Amino acid sequence: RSTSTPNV
Amino acid sequence: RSTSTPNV
Amino acid sequence: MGSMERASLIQKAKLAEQAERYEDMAAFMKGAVEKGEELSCEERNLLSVAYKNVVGGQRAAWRVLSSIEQGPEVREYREKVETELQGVCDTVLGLLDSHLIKEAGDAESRVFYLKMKGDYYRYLAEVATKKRIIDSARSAYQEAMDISKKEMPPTNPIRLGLALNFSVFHYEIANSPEEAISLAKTTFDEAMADLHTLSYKDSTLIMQLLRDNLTLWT
Amino acid sequence: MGSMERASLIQKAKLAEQAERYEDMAAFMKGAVEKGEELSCEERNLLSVAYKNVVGGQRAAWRVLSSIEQGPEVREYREKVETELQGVCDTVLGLLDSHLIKEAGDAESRVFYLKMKGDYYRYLAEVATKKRIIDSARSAYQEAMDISKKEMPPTNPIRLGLALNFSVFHYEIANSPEEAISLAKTTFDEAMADLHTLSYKDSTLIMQLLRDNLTLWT
Ligand SMILES: COCC(=O)CCCC(O)O
Ligand SMILES: COCC(=O)CCCC(O)O
Repeated sequence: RSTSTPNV
Repeated sequence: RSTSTPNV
Repeated sequence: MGSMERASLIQKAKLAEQAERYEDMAAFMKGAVEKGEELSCEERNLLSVAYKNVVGGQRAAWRVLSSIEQGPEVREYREKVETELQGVCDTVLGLLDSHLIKEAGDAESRVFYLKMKGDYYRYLAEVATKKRIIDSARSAYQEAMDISKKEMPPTNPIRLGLALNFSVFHYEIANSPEEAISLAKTTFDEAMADLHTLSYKDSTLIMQLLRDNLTLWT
Repeated sequence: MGSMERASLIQKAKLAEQAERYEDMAAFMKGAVEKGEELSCEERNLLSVAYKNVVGGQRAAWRVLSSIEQGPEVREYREKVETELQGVCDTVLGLLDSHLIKEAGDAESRVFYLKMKGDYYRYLAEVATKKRIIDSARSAYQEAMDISKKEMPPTNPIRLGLALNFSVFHYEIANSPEEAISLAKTTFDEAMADLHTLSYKDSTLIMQLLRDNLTLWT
Protein backbone atom coordinates (compact mmCIF):
# COMPACT_ATOMS: atom_id res chain seq x y z
CA ARG A 1 0.00 0.00 0.00
CA SER A 2 1.18 3.56 -0.77
CA THR A 3 1.62 5.84 2.29
CA SER A 4 -0.59 8.97 2.89
CA THR A 5 0.01 11.80 5.38
CA PRO A 6 0.38 10.54 8.97
CA ASN A 7 -1.74 11.63 11.82
CA VAL A 8 0.49 14.06 13.69
CA ARG B 1 2.34 -2.27 39.25
CA SER B 2 2.08 -6.02 39.95
CA THR B 3 1.15 -8.19 36.92
CA SER B 4 -2.19 -10.16 36.73
CA THR B 5 -3.13 -12.91 34.26
CA PRO B 6 -2.78 -11.81 30.62
CA ASN B 7 -5.53 -11.87 28.12
CA VAL B 8 -4.74 -14.94 26.03
CA MET C 1 -29.24 -9.84 19.41
CA GLY C 2 -32.46 -11.72 20.18
CA SER C 3 -33.41 -12.33 16.51
CA MET C 4 -29.93 -13.86 15.55
CA GLU C 5 -29.09 -17.61 15.74
CA ARG C 6 -26.69 -18.68 18.59
CA ALA C 7 -24.23 -20.21 15.97
CA SER C 8 -24.19 -16.92 13.98
CA LEU C 9 -23.39 -14.83 17.19
CA ILE C 10 -20.45 -17.10 18.01
CA GLN C 11 -19.14 -16.89 14.35
CA LYS C 12 -19.39 -13.05 14.40
CA ALA C 13 -17.64 -12.86 17.78
CA LYS C 14 -14.63 -14.64 16.11
CA LEU C 15 -14.70 -12.22 13.11
CA ALA C 16 -14.74 -9.19 15.51
CA GLU C 17 -11.75 -10.64 17.39
CA GLN C 18 -9.70 -10.84 14.08
CA ALA C 19 -10.76 -7.27 13.21
CA GLU C 20 -9.88 -5.91 16.75
CA ARG C 21 -13.45 -4.70 17.32
CA TYR C 22 -13.76 -5.59 21.03
CA GLU C 23 -16.98 -3.65 21.87
CA ASP C 24 -18.83 -5.55 19.04
CA MET C 25 -17.18 -8.89 20.19
CA ALA C 26 -18.61 -8.33 23.71
CA ALA C 27 -22.09 -7.51 22.45
CA PHE C 28 -22.12 -10.72 20.32
CA MET C 29 -21.00 -12.95 23.32
CA LYS C 30 -23.60 -11.34 25.67
CA GLY C 31 -26.25 -12.28 23.02
CA ALA C 32 -24.90 -15.86 22.96
CA VAL C 33 -24.95 -16.15 26.78
CA GLU C 34 -28.62 -14.92 26.94
CA LYS C 35 -29.68 -17.84 24.66
CA GLY C 36 -29.49 -19.91 27.86
CA GLU C 37 -27.33 -22.93 26.89
CA GLU C 38 -24.05 -23.91 28.75
CA LEU C 39 -20.77 -22.62 27.25
CA SER C 40 -17.96 -24.77 25.87
CA CYS C 41 -14.25 -24.11 26.76
CA GLU C 42 -13.59 -22.11 23.51
CA GLU C 43 -16.83 -20.00 24.13
CA ARG C 44 -15.81 -19.12 27.82
CA ASN C 45 -12.50 -17.93 26.48
CA LEU C 46 -14.17 -15.70 23.79
CA LEU C 47 -16.42 -14.10 26.51
CA SER C 48 -13.39 -13.46 28.76
CA VAL C 49 -11.14 -11.98 25.95
CA ALA C 50 -13.94 -9.55 24.79
CA TYR C 51 -14.76 -8.01 28.23
CA LYS C 52 -11.17 -7.94 29.45
CA ASN C 53 -10.12 -5.83 26.42
CA VAL C 54 -13.09 -3.41 26.89
CA VAL C 55 -12.51 -2.96 30.64
CA GLY C 56 -8.70 -2.85 30.11
CA GLY C 57 -9.01 0.30 27.83
CA GLN C 58 -11.29 1.98 30.38
CA ARG C 59 -8.91 1.28 33.35
CA ALA C 60 -5.86 2.70 31.49
CA ALA C 61 -7.85 5.90 30.62
CA TRP C 62 -9.16 6.33 34.29
CA ARG C 63 -5.53 6.14 35.54
CA VAL C 64 -4.21 8.80 33.07
CA LEU C 65 -7.10 11.12 34.12
CA SER C 66 -6.75 10.48 37.92
CA SER C 67 -3.04 11.34 37.59
CA ILE C 68 -3.84 14.64 35.78
CA GLU C 69 -6.46 15.50 38.47
CA GLN C 70 -3.92 14.73 41.23
CA GLY C 71 -11.99 24.50 36.87
CA PRO C 72 -14.27 21.42 37.11
CA GLU C 73 -13.39 19.80 33.68
CA VAL C 74 -10.83 17.12 34.69
CA ARG C 75 -13.03 15.89 37.59
CA GLU C 76 -16.16 15.84 35.32
CA TYR C 77 -14.48 13.82 32.52
CA ARG C 78 -12.83 11.36 35.03
CA GLU C 79 -16.28 10.73 36.62
CA LYS C 80 -17.72 10.10 33.12
CA VAL C 81 -15.12 7.43 32.40
CA GLU C 82 -15.54 5.98 35.91
CA THR C 83 -19.36 5.53 35.47
CA GLU C 84 -18.90 3.71 32.05
CA LEU C 85 -16.28 1.41 33.67
CA GLN C 86 -18.79 0.66 36.47
CA GLY C 87 -21.56 -0.09 33.93
CA VAL C 88 -19.31 -2.67 32.13
CA CYS C 89 -18.35 -4.45 35.41
CA ASP C 90 -22.04 -4.50 36.51
CA THR C 91 -23.16 -6.03 33.10
CA VAL C 92 -20.58 -8.90 33.48
CA LEU C 93 -21.48 -9.60 37.16
CA GLY C 94 -25.16 -9.75 36.00
CA LEU C 95 -24.37 -12.49 33.42
CA LEU C 96 -22.44 -14.53 36.00
CA ASP C 97 -25.32 -14.24 38.55
CA SER C 98 -27.98 -14.93 35.90
CA HIS C 99 -27.29 -17.81 35.56
CA LEU C 100 -23.79 -18.93 34.41
CA ILE C 101 -22.49 -19.83 37.93
CA LYS C 102 -25.59 -21.67 39.15
CA GLU C 103 -25.97 -23.77 35.93
CA ALA C 104 -22.29 -24.68 35.41
CA GLY C 105 -21.90 -28.41 34.54
CA ASP C 106 -18.65 -29.25 36.40
CA ALA C 107 -15.66 -27.92 38.50
CA GLU C 108 -13.49 -26.67 35.61
CA SER C 109 -16.35 -24.36 34.45
CA ARG C 110 -17.55 -23.23 37.91
CA VAL C 111 -13.97 -22.22 38.94
CA PHE C 112 -13.57 -20.18 35.64
CA TYR C 113 -16.79 -18.20 36.44
CA LEU C 114 -15.97 -17.60 40.16
CA LYS C 115 -12.48 -16.34 39.18
CA MET C 116 -14.23 -13.88 36.71
CA LYS C 117 -16.57 -12.73 39.58
CA GLY C 118 -13.56 -11.95 41.87
CA ASP C 119 -11.76 -10.09 38.96
CA TYR C 120 -14.73 -7.74 38.17
CA TYR C 121 -15.42 -6.85 41.88
CA ARG C 122 -11.65 -6.14 42.14
CA TYR C 123 -11.86 -3.63 39.16
CA LEU C 124 -14.83 -1.93 40.94
CA ALA C 125 -12.69 -1.74 44.12
CA GLU C 126 -9.87 0.12 42.33
CA VAL C 127 -12.17 3.16 41.74
CA ALA C 128 -14.31 3.02 44.98
CA THR C 129 -13.70 4.96 48.27
CA LYS C 130 -16.33 -0.16 49.14
CA LYS C 131 -15.18 -2.15 52.15
CA ARG C 132 -18.29 -4.12 51.07
CA ILE C 133 -17.01 -4.41 47.46
CA ILE C 134 -13.65 -5.78 48.77
CA ASP C 135 -15.47 -8.35 50.92
CA SER C 136 -17.45 -9.57 47.78
CA ALA C 137 -14.20 -9.95 45.73
CA ARG C 138 -12.46 -11.95 48.60
CA SER C 139 -15.39 -14.30 48.98
CA ALA C 140 -15.74 -15.19 45.24
CA TYR C 141 -11.91 -15.84 45.08
CA GLN C 142 -12.01 -18.03 48.30
CA GLU C 143 -14.87 -20.22 46.95
CA ALA C 144 -12.97 -20.68 43.65
CA MET C 145 -9.77 -21.60 45.60
CA ASP C 146 -11.57 -24.23 47.72
CA ILE C 147 -13.09 -26.07 44.69
CA SER C 148 -9.86 -25.94 42.67
CA LYS C 149 -7.70 -27.43 45.41
CA LYS C 150 -10.08 -30.45 45.61
CA GLU C 151 -10.81 -30.95 41.83
CA MET C 152 -7.93 -29.88 39.51
CA PRO C 153 -4.13 -30.44 39.33
CA PRO C 154 -1.69 -27.77 40.69
CA THR C 155 -0.50 -27.17 37.14
CA ASN C 156 -3.96 -26.47 35.56
CA PRO C 157 -3.66 -22.95 33.97
CA ILE C 158 -7.06 -21.70 35.35
CA ARG C 159 -6.01 -22.80 38.95
CA LEU C 160 -2.67 -21.04 38.44
CA GLY C 161 -4.24 -17.82 36.94
CA LEU C 162 -6.75 -17.76 39.82
CA ALA C 163 -3.90 -17.91 42.41
CA LEU C 164 -1.89 -15.18 40.59
CA ASN C 165 -4.93 -12.78 40.63
CA PHE C 166 -5.96 -13.51 44.30
CA SER C 167 -2.29 -12.73 45.18
CA VAL C 168 -2.46 -9.33 43.36
CA PHE C 169 -5.82 -8.66 45.24
CA HIS C 170 -4.05 -9.27 48.62
CA TYR C 171 -1.09 -6.96 47.76
CA GLU C 172 -2.74 -4.02 45.84
CA ILE C 173 -6.29 -3.92 47.22
CA ALA C 174 -6.50 -5.40 50.68
CA ASN C 175 -3.14 -4.23 52.15
CA SER C 176 -1.94 -7.72 53.15
CA PRO C 177 1.52 -8.07 51.64
CA GLU C 178 2.43 -11.18 53.90
CA GLU C 179 -0.64 -13.11 52.53
CA ALA C 180 0.26 -12.17 48.84
CA ILE C 181 3.91 -13.36 49.22
CA SER C 182 3.01 -16.66 50.98
CA LEU C 183 0.30 -17.53 48.41
CA ALA C 184 2.53 -16.74 45.44
CA LYS C 185 5.44 -18.79 46.87
CA THR C 186 3.33 -21.90 47.86
CA THR C 187 1.61 -21.79 44.41
CA PHE C 188 4.90 -21.70 42.41
CA ASP C 189 6.57 -24.53 44.50
CA GLU C 190 3.61 -26.95 44.14
CA ALA C 191 3.34 -26.42 40.33
CA MET C 192 7.12 -26.93 39.95
CA ALA C 193 6.87 -30.42 41.62
CA ASP C 194 4.12 -31.40 39.14
CA LEU C 195 5.67 -30.29 35.77
CA HIS C 196 6.98 -33.85 35.04
CA THR C 197 3.34 -34.88 34.41
CA LEU C 198 2.76 -32.48 31.47
CA SER C 199 0.18 -28.78 28.85
CA TYR C 200 3.77 -27.94 29.85
CA LYS C 201 3.90 -24.68 27.87
CA ASP C 202 0.53 -23.46 29.19
CA SER C 203 1.63 -23.60 32.89
CA THR C 204 5.18 -22.14 32.65
CA LEU C 205 3.86 -18.82 31.33
CA ILE C 206 1.84 -17.99 34.51
CA MET C 207 4.66 -19.38 36.75
CA GLN C 208 6.98 -16.75 35.32
CA LEU C 209 4.58 -13.94 36.39
CA LEU C 210 4.38 -15.41 39.88
CA ARG C 211 8.20 -15.16 40.11
CA ASP C 212 8.23 -11.57 38.63
CA ASN C 213 5.82 -10.38 41.32
CA LEU C 214 7.80 -12.14 44.10
CA THR C 215 10.96 -10.26 42.99
CA LEU C 216 9.11 -6.92 43.12
CA TRP C 217 7.49 -7.47 46.56
CA THR C 218 10.53 -8.90 48.28
CA MET D 1 -22.83 19.05 23.75
CA GLY D 2 -25.10 22.09 23.37
CA SER D 3 -25.21 22.92 27.12
CA MET D 4 -21.32 22.89 27.55
CA GLU D 5 -19.07 25.99 27.13
CA ARG D 6 -16.86 26.09 23.95
CA ALA D 7 -13.66 26.42 26.17
CA SER D 8 -14.67 23.35 28.23
CA LEU D 9 -15.23 21.20 25.00
CA ILE D 10 -11.77 22.12 23.72
CA GLN D 11 -10.16 21.29 27.17
CA LYS D 12 -11.94 17.89 27.27
CA ALA D 13 -10.89 17.10 23.69
CA LYS D 14 -7.22 17.48 24.88
CA LEU D 15 -7.85 15.20 27.93
CA ALA D 16 -9.43 12.51 25.64
CA GLU D 17 -6.40 12.69 23.33
CA GLN D 18 -4.01 11.96 26.32
CA ALA D 19 -6.29 9.09 27.43
CA GLU D 20 -6.52 7.60 23.85
CA ARG D 21 -10.31 7.94 23.80
CA TYR D 22 -10.75 8.99 20.15
CA GLU D 23 -14.56 8.53 19.81
CA ASP D 24 -15.08 10.93 22.82
CA MET D 25 -12.41 13.36 21.35
CA ALA D 26 -14.41 13.52 18.08
CA ALA D 27 -17.71 14.13 19.83
CA PHE D 28 -16.16 17.02 21.85
CA MET D 29 -14.66 18.70 18.66
CA LYS D 30 -17.98 18.34 16.74
CA GLY D 31 -19.64 20.19 19.70
CA ALA D 32 -16.98 22.91 19.46
CA VAL D 33 -17.42 23.31 15.68
CA GLU D 34 -21.26 23.67 16.06
CA LYS D 35 -20.74 26.70 18.38
CA GLY D 36 -20.17 28.61 15.12
CA GLU D 37 -16.87 30.48 15.70
CA GLU D 38 -13.76 30.11 13.38
CA LEU D 39 -11.11 27.57 14.46
CA SER D 40 -7.50 28.37 15.38
CA CYS D 41 -4.53 26.29 14.01
CA GLU D 42 -4.29 24.11 17.20
CA GLU D 43 -8.17 23.50 17.08
CA ARG D 44 -8.10 22.39 13.32
CA ASN D 45 -5.40 19.93 14.23
CA LEU D 46 -7.43 18.48 17.18
CA LEU D 47 -10.48 18.00 14.84
CA SER D 48 -8.31 16.26 12.21
CA VAL D 49 -6.49 13.92 14.73
CA ALA D 50 -9.83 12.79 16.33
CA TYR D 51 -11.67 11.81 13.09
CA LYS D 52 -8.61 10.34 11.39
CA ASN D 53 -8.09 7.90 14.31
CA VAL D 54 -11.82 6.89 14.31
CA VAL D 55 -11.99 6.35 10.54
CA GLY D 56 -8.51 4.70 10.54
CA GLY D 57 -9.75 1.88 12.93
CA GLN D 58 -12.83 1.33 10.77
CA ARG D 59 -10.81 1.11 7.48
CA ALA D 60 -8.36 -1.47 8.95
CA ALA D 61 -11.33 -3.63 10.18
CA TRP D 62 -13.19 -3.39 6.74
CA ARG D 63 -10.00 -4.64 4.99
CA VAL D 64 -9.53 -7.67 7.33
CA LEU D 65 -13.23 -8.61 6.76
CA SER D 66 -13.17 -8.05 2.92
CA SER D 67 -10.12 -10.34 2.77
CA ILE D 68 -11.92 -13.10 4.77
CA GLU D 69 -15.01 -12.75 2.49
CA GLN D 70 -12.77 -12.98 -0.61
CA GLY D 71 -23.41 -18.81 5.09
CA PRO D 72 -24.27 -15.06 5.08
CA GLU D 73 -22.35 -14.04 8.31
CA VAL D 74 -19.10 -12.58 6.88
CA ARG D 75 -20.99 -10.49 4.27
CA GLU D 76 -23.49 -9.25 6.94
CA TYR D 77 -20.78 -8.16 9.43
CA ARG D 78 -18.63 -6.50 6.64
CA GLU D 79 -21.73 -4.49 5.52
CA LYS D 80 -22.30 -3.43 9.17
CA VAL D 81 -18.77 -2.06 9.45
CA GLU D 82 -19.05 -0.46 5.99
CA THR D 83 -22.27 1.47 6.94
CA GLU D 84 -20.65 2.86 10.20
CA LEU D 85 -17.58 3.96 8.17
CA GLN D 86 -19.94 5.73 5.73
CA GLY D 87 -21.79 7.46 8.60
CA VAL D 88 -18.47 8.86 10.00
CA CYS D 89 -17.34 10.20 6.57
CA ASP D 90 -20.80 11.77 5.99
CA THR D 91 -20.74 13.52 9.47
CA VAL D 92 -17.29 15.12 8.66
CA LEU D 93 -18.34 16.22 5.12
CA GLY D 94 -21.45 17.81 6.76
CA LEU D 95 -19.28 19.92 9.13
CA LEU D 96 -17.06 21.08 6.25
CA ASP D 97 -20.14 22.05 4.14
CA SER D 98 -21.91 23.67 7.10
CA HIS D 99 -20.07 26.02 7.26
CA LEU D 100 -16.30 25.62 7.88
CA ILE D 101 -15.24 26.01 4.20
CA LYS D 102 -17.48 28.98 3.36
CA GLU D 103 -16.54 30.97 6.54
CA ALA D 104 -12.77 30.30 6.52
CA GLY D 105 -10.80 33.53 7.23
CA ASP D 106 -7.77 33.05 4.91
CA ALA D 107 -5.89 30.69 2.47
CA GLU D 108 -4.03 28.59 5.06
CA SER D 109 -7.38 27.59 6.67
CA ARG D 110 -9.40 27.15 3.44
CA VAL D 111 -6.71 24.80 1.96
CA PHE D 112 -6.72 22.68 5.23
CA TYR D 113 -10.53 22.19 4.94
CA LEU D 114 -10.54 21.42 1.16
CA LYS D 115 -7.76 18.83 1.69
CA MET D 116 -9.99 17.21 4.45
CA LYS D 117 -12.96 17.18 1.96
CA GLY D 118 -10.87 15.33 -0.70
CA ASP D 119 -9.58 12.82 1.99
CA TYR D 120 -13.11 11.83 3.25
CA TYR D 121 -14.60 11.41 -0.30
CA ARG D 122 -11.51 9.26 -1.06
CA TYR D 123 -12.30 6.95 1.99
CA LEU D 124 -15.91 6.64 0.69
CA ALA D 125 -14.49 5.70 -2.76
CA GLU D 126 -12.43 2.81 -1.31
CA VAL D 127 -15.66 0.94 -0.33
CA ALA D 128 -17.99 2.02 -3.25
CA THR D 129 -18.67 0.09 -6.53
CA LYS D 130 -19.10 5.86 -7.18
CA LYS D 131 -17.68 7.31 -10.37
CA ARG D 132 -19.56 10.33 -8.93
CA ILE D 133 -17.78 9.98 -5.54
CA ILE D 134 -14.37 9.92 -7.34
CA ASP D 135 -15.29 13.06 -9.30
CA SER D 136 -16.15 14.88 -5.95
CA ALA D 137 -12.78 13.87 -4.38
CA ARG D 138 -10.79 15.08 -7.51
CA SER D 139 -12.55 18.42 -7.56
CA ALA D 140 -12.00 19.26 -3.83
CA TYR D 141 -8.25 18.32 -4.22
CA GLN D 142 -7.89 20.46 -7.45
CA GLU D 143 -9.43 23.57 -5.79
CA ALA D 144 -7.07 23.13 -2.80
CA MET D 145 -4.07 22.74 -5.19
CA ASP D 146 -4.94 25.94 -7.12
CA ILE D 147 -5.15 28.14 -3.96
CA SER D 148 -2.00 26.66 -2.40
CA LYS D 149 0.18 27.25 -5.45
CA LYS D 150 -0.80 30.97 -5.41
CA GLU D 151 -0.74 31.61 -1.59
CA MET D 152 1.76 29.40 0.35
CA PRO D 153 5.45 28.39 -0.01
CA PRO D 154 6.41 25.00 -1.61
CA THR D 155 7.73 23.87 1.75
CA ASN D 156 4.53 24.57 3.81
CA PRO D 157 3.60 21.19 5.45
CA ILE D 158 -0.17 21.45 4.59
CA ARG D 159 0.73 22.14 0.85
CA LEU D 160 3.12 19.17 0.94
CA GLY D 161 0.60 16.81 2.74
CA LEU D 162 -2.08 17.85 0.23
CA ALA D 163 0.20 16.91 -2.73
CA LEU D 164 1.17 13.56 -1.13
CA ASN D 165 -2.54 12.58 -0.67
CA PHE D 166 -3.69 13.77 -4.19
CA SER D 167 -0.80 11.61 -5.54
CA VAL D 168 -2.08 8.52 -3.62
CA PHE D 169 -5.65 9.30 -5.00
CA HIS D 170 -4.26 9.24 -8.61
CA TYR D 171 -2.39 5.92 -8.10
CA GLU D 172 -4.80 3.83 -5.88
CA ILE D 173 -8.24 5.21 -6.76
CA ALA D 174 -8.31 6.75 -10.20
CA ASN D 175 -5.94 4.37 -12.08
CA SER D 176 -3.59 7.11 -13.34
CA PRO D 177 -0.11 6.00 -12.32
CA GLU D 178 1.65 8.54 -14.78
CA GLU D 179 -0.16 11.50 -13.06
CA ALA D 180 0.78 10.17 -9.50
CA ILE D 181 4.52 9.81 -10.41
CA SER D 182 4.78 13.24 -12.12
CA LEU D 183 3.03 15.05 -9.23
CA ALA D 184 5.13 13.35 -6.58
CA LYS D 185 8.40 14.10 -8.45
CA THR D 186 7.61 17.82 -9.24
CA THR D 187 6.48 18.31 -5.57
CA PHE D 188 9.69 16.85 -4.04
CA ASP D 189 12.05 18.82 -6.42
CA GLU D 190 10.40 22.22 -5.73
CA ALA D 191 10.47 21.73 -1.90
CA MET D 192 14.14 20.67 -2.06
CA ALA D 193 15.09 24.01 -3.78
CA ASP D 194 13.33 25.94 -0.97
CA LEU D 195 14.75 24.21 2.17
CA HIS D 196 17.47 26.92 2.62
CA THR D 197 14.67 29.30 3.71
CA LEU D 198 13.58 27.25 6.77
CA SER D 199 10.13 24.83 9.83
CA TYR D 200 12.90 22.65 8.37
CA LYS D 201 11.97 19.55 10.40
CA ASP D 202 8.26 19.83 9.59
CA SER D 203 8.80 19.63 5.78
CA THR D 204 11.46 16.86 5.57
CA LEU D 205 9.11 14.31 7.15
CA ILE D 206 6.51 14.45 4.30
CA MET D 207 9.32 14.65 1.66
CA GLN D 208 10.56 11.27 2.84
CA LEU D 209 7.11 9.70 2.19
CA LEU D 210 7.04 11.22 -1.28
CA ARG D 211 10.37 9.47 -2.03
CA ASP D 212 9.16 6.12 -0.47
CA ASN D 213 6.12 6.08 -2.76
CA LEU D 214 8.25 6.98 -5.83
CA THR D 215 10.50 3.96 -5.12
CA LEU D 216 7.47 1.65 -4.90
CA TRP D 217 5.75 2.90 -8.09
CA THR D 218 8.84 3.04 -10.26
C1 LIG E 1 -11.47 -16.41 34.29
O1 LIG E 1 -10.27 -15.72 33.67
C2 LIG E 1 -9.77 -16.45 32.54
C3 LIG E 1 -8.25 -16.73 32.40
O2 LIG E 1 -7.43 -16.72 33.34
C4 LIG E 1 -7.80 -17.03 30.98
C5 LIG E 1 -6.55 -17.86 31.08
C6 LIG E 1 -5.37 -17.02 30.69
C7 LIG E 1 -4.10 -17.85 30.90
O3 LIG E 1 -4.08 -19.02 30.06
O4 LIG E 1 -2.99 -17.03 30.55
C1 LIG F 1 -6.14 18.34 6.40
O1 LIG F 1 -5.25 17.22 6.86
C2 LIG F 1 -4.35 17.65 7.89
C3 LIG F 1 -2.84 17.30 7.81
O2 LIG F 1 -2.23 16.98 6.77
C4 LIG F 1 -2.12 17.34 9.15
C5 LIG F 1 -0.67 17.60 8.85
C6 LIG F 1 0.12 16.35 9.10
C7 LIG F 1 1.58 16.61 8.70
O3 LIG F 1 2.17 17.65 9.49
O4 LIG F 1 2.30 15.40 8.92
